[PDB]
Amino acid sequence: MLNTTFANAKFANPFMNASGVHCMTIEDLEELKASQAGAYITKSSTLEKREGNPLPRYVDLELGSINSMGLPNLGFDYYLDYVLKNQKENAQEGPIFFSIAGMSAAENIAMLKKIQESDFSGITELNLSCPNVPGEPQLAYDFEATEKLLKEVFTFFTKPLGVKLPPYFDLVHFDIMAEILNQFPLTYVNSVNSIGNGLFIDPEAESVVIKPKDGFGGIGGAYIKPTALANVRAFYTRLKPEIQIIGTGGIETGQDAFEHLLCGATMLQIGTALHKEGPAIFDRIIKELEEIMNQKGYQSIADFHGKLKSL
Amino acid sequence: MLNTTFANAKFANPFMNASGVHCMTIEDLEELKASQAGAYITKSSTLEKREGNPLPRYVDLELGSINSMGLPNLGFDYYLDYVLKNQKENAQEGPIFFSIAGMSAAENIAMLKKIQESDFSGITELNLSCPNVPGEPQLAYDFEATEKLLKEVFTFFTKPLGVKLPPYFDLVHFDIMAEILNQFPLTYVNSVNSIGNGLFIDPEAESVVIKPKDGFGGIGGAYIKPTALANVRAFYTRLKPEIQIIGTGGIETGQDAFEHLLCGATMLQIGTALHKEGPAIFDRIIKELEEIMNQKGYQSIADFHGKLKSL
Ligand SMILES: Cc1cc2nc3c(=O)[nH]c(=O)nc-3n(C[C@H](O)[C@H](O)[C@H](O)COP(=O)(O)O)c2cc1C
Ligand SMILES: Cc1cc2nc3c(=O)[nH]c(=O)nc-3n(C[C@H](O)[C@H](O)[C@H](O)COP(=O)(O)O)c2cc1C
Ligand SMILES: O=C(O)c1cc(=O)[nH]c(=O)[nH]1
Ligand SMILES: O=C(O)c1cc(=O)[nH]c(=O)[nH]1
Ligand SMILES: [Mg+2]
Ligand SMILES: [Mg+2]
Repeated sequence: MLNTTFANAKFANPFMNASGVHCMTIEDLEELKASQAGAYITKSSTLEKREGNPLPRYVDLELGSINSMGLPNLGFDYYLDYVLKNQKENAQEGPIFFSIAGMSAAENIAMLKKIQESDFSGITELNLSCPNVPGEPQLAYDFEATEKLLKEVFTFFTKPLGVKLPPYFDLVHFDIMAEILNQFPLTYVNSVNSIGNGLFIDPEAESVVIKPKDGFGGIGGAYIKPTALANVRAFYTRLKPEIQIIGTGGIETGQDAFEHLLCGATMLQIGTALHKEGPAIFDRIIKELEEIMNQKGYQSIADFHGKLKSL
Repeated sequence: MLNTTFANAKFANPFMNASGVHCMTIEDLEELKASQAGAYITKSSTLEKREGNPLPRYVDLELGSINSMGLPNLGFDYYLDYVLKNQKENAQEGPIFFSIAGMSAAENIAMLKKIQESDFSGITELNLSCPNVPGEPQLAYDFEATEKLLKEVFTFFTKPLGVKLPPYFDLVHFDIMAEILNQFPLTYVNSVNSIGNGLFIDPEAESVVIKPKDGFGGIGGAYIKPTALANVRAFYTRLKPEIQIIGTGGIETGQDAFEHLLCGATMLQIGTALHKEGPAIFDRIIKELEEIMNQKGYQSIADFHGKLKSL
């Protein structure tokens, strides 16, 4: 029922982990491979290995989560070596996704070239929106810098590429970004990364709950579904059909997944909910979505994909 | 216990309605006056009377609300005539707040001049962030246009003035805006207006819940407290002490109020929660806040105002 075609590849279902969650080590990745997830993506990596920000840096919240991980990762070469060797065993339906989040344009270009030169036949995701690195704003909020980077990227990168975008809240920003993105042979757009620099407070102790950046961190979960759905839908009605979409944000139940698909998303990523529940979430949500489809008499995602009705 | 000094005026408590909620007519305003609210503000007005967007345009949600009112209001002259006549009876402790949201820079300048020329001795709030007007982006997201407007405003407006800002999600944006605002003799900054262009979906009917803008509307309530608290706090540590702050967003309990004050807010505005509960909310939340203060042994807001601790 959930069979999906994305980036010219076949997946058993649209579900994936969101980058940053349950994908730090080879062990995490193999666990995602063994789960019911239709596909998975690696932790955004940087050229060098990173310890990340001081703890506590992640906190579960009643309505979601707040975090300022600081991009902890085992380094580009670690992830590249992994996907390459994995690619050779052909032990899974659908390619693996490789996320990169360079500390600079030079680092991103350098990593993209290594991927281009390697035999990697999977999908690449360029993270233009990490909101938890001190003294480093979000690239995707600088429309000019974003376009400049993408133009250079496409003078050499020919492999499948998607971009992880932060949320937008003004319709003109969607128009500007869509116009920028439509000029490239992009494979997809992933909306959205966590809502940037939010704040949670323990009223009793009268203090923040995470140590870095004075408690400011990216917000995920139920808090952001309205924003995530809007971004997926807004880009769905503005991006040329060649550029598909991955919906990310506030997905916890089959109903949340249904809403994202209804907006126009093809693949779906789970962050906060996966972090709290573990890989078993995929089996649960898959069944929840199929039950919704069965009640409505739908046998394939194409029966409602992108069909959100206006009043 | 909640006595507050703001814009050189005395208020019995920091609570107010948020512009747009329970302040459309003279009758709504008198009801706010009769309530326990420490102060109140009028519905953002335009030079001409406006019917607003087609219904349904506002919907209560489990975690908040979504709306695209379209600035319905009875016109500038209506509100001005009201505050002027009320001013003469001196029937309340603390001045009234007058919100304006011109459809253009010219309309805003025109309204500010009328206020400047009139005998209005109250406080004025310039709304630079209405996210529900079709074909009209948010001014406060255009740093250049915002500064240009404010420079012209201050060549003639000498009365108390505050600005209603949309939420920011990047630390550099806070730096840019603070630098812009600090150059003016601004009375205050009100963070934040609703989270712009979010989307809510009825999964059963497979459609949006509000008619205008294909269902996209401003998000309010619990959904946005993390963002609202961050904006209040971020500006609190960047604005010169002459510019005070009004905290708005996700305030429903005395605890939410406590958090905003802890971040640096002096006055507090309630939107969504007031819309659902009615003016009686003020009596409730006031008692909830005093109970929190009593448990902690605080006798005045100054005992914890702005004292949010970092880890
Ligand atoms: C602990 C944690 C780490 C994350 N790290 C990354 C990351 O490395 N790269 C990335 O693109 N997004 C990262 N994100 C954001 C997610 O990919 C996702 O966009 C966000 O959490 C919104 O989805 P959710 O509502 O399901 O949590 C991270 C989120 C969390 C909670
Ligand atoms: C029905 C409705 C109408 C609103 N109209 C205005 C308005 O005219 N001017 C303004 O500055 N904000 C307006 N807002 C936004 C609020 O003032 C407030 O910033 C927002 O709702 C965030 O607060 P909350 O979480 O308490 O709802 C409106 C909000 C709602 C729900
Ligand atoms: O690793 C992180 O801190 C991080 C990166 C990113 O892109 N998003 C997020 O929420 N956290
Ligand atoms: O009247 C409206 O539509 C409106 C204005 C504004 O500034 N904010 C909001 O949420 N609605
Ligand atoms: Mg598997
Ligand atoms: Mg009263």
